[PDB]
Amino acid sequence: RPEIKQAVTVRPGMCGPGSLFVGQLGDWTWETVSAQCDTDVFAARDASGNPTYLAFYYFRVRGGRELHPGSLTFGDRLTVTSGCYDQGTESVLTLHRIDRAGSDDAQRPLDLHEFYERPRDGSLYVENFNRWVTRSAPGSNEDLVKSSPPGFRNDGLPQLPAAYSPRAVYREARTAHTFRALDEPGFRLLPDTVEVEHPVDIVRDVNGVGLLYFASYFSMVDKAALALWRRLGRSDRAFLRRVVVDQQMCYLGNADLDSVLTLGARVRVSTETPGEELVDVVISDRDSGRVIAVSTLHTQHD
Amino acid sequence: RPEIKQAVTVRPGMCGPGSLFVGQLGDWTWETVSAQCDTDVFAARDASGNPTYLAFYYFRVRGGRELHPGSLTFGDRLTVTSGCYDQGTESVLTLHRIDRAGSDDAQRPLDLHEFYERPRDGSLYVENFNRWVTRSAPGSNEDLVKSSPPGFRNDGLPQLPAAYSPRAVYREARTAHTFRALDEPGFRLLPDTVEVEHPVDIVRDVNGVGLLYFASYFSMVDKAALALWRRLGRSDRAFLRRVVVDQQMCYLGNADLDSVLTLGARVRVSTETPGEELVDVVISDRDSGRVIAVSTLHTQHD
Repeated sequence: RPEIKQAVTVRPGMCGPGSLFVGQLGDWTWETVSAQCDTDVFAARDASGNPTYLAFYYFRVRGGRELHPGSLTFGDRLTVTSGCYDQGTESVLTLHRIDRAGSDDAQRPLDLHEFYERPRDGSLYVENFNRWVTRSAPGSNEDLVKSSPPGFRNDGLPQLPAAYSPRAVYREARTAHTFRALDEPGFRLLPDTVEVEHPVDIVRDVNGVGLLYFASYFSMVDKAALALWRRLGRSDRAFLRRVVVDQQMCYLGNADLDSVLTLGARVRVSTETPGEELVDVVISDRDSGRVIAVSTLHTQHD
Repeated sequence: RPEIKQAVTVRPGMCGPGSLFVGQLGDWTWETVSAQCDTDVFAARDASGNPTYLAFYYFRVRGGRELHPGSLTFGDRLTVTSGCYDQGTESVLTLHRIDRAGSDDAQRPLDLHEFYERPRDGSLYVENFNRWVTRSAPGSNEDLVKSSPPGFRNDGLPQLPAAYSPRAVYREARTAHTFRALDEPGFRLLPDTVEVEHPVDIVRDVNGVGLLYFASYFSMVDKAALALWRRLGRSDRAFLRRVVVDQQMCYLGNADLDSVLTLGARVRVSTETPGEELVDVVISDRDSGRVIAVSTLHTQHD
């Protein structure tokens, strides 16, 4: 099928230091899958007739100094190019490239080579690997079950080569609690960590089907990042100037709406380019003994 | 100009117990104004060249037991009808009617008579009265200044009769700190109130131009409503079953991002239909001596 190109003028509901851009990306992923896989994702049902949610599982937003999510303001003209890749019947990979409108070569199609091996400073690259799930019991957000809706057309979707498997990426992150190997050269682990008790925010972070909202995981990760930033005695003003050039998230689990989660954060500082840091956040559900999320942010600051 | 009809399938980014639906409504308001007033609202500039924001000022969402914002789930098919009304060059009123797709008479055009005098149980009615503003100083969110972009075409927009003026509605609400007169019969003021210190949430509630995000005022109002609900010894589970059949909001001010706000809430219980309440929330900026928001929610609960 054709990739979907769209002209987008940045709206209030898709930018700022919160989770709105990630929220908008997610809506585009469900639109792109519905179009390319001949399925209404929004109203999807399993063969048995139960609601099946195309759940976010691995999420990457890669930018750079020249274009990062914090670059976007009201009225900016963007080019968005979207398309899906075959991951079988139970999962699907969606990519989005975001360029400034009118920018040289913004009409170019998706290029796996570009996304996984030659990402350009000035374009934003979004990877959404999603897994169809159902609840195992009504009103439980635990122990979700793999699924697929009838008529899900992954067939003919372009193929991903072995090298570019998001499954390798997330499997290492669940084991290491980072997406950037602790043995990666030119970085030094600061000793300062934080651990924040976070009750599920029922006012803010519940979605339309009673799960924790996928974009709320980015909010909870930045809550932990702020906690750690303040512990480094740095200013709220400076927090809002942070440049996030890369962010990876794995959604290991969801959680019941009466849960108390734990947000853990650590940081590694560059020993090679000043102000550049790696922040790792782990979200736990202590009462169930589950790690429900891992995130790593590649940041630049002052 | 033509009113804009659109078929909408409910997405994750526009429903749930949070502020997403209000966020989506606001984006539709800026799209509708851009279309009908021949102006790019998203990138708007005053004649001098400074950014001008079409700021939310009065916001009403009216539903009923048969269709309220909490009715909306992923994949619901809606009909949205949108259009603007002349309020001069510095302000504009936008209306949205939301019906279930296929519902009897969902093709009907906007009807001021219907919105202000004969609202139907089963349709949602949204009123957004917006005022063009600029900052008075860079990086200040206080003392915003009335404005208008060059080429703003309010001319020919359909007219609003004197009876249906939102200015009368908001002027009374800034004076009384409710949209439902304290002398309204069949209600009784409970004695239980709350007052919550709320630092501006820089992780969550900042928009793409560094103001407090308009939808975050609905989040802060429900934070106060939850505080009061818990004081009435009621359950978080019951909070998520609340039905909001009507909500009015006035944005009296914005606030600097280092502000500590105060959220005050009181409730009146019906003495005529059980479980029906009026909740009033006032948001203050004590340090500047300003009331920055008033909201009243007409609720039904168990």
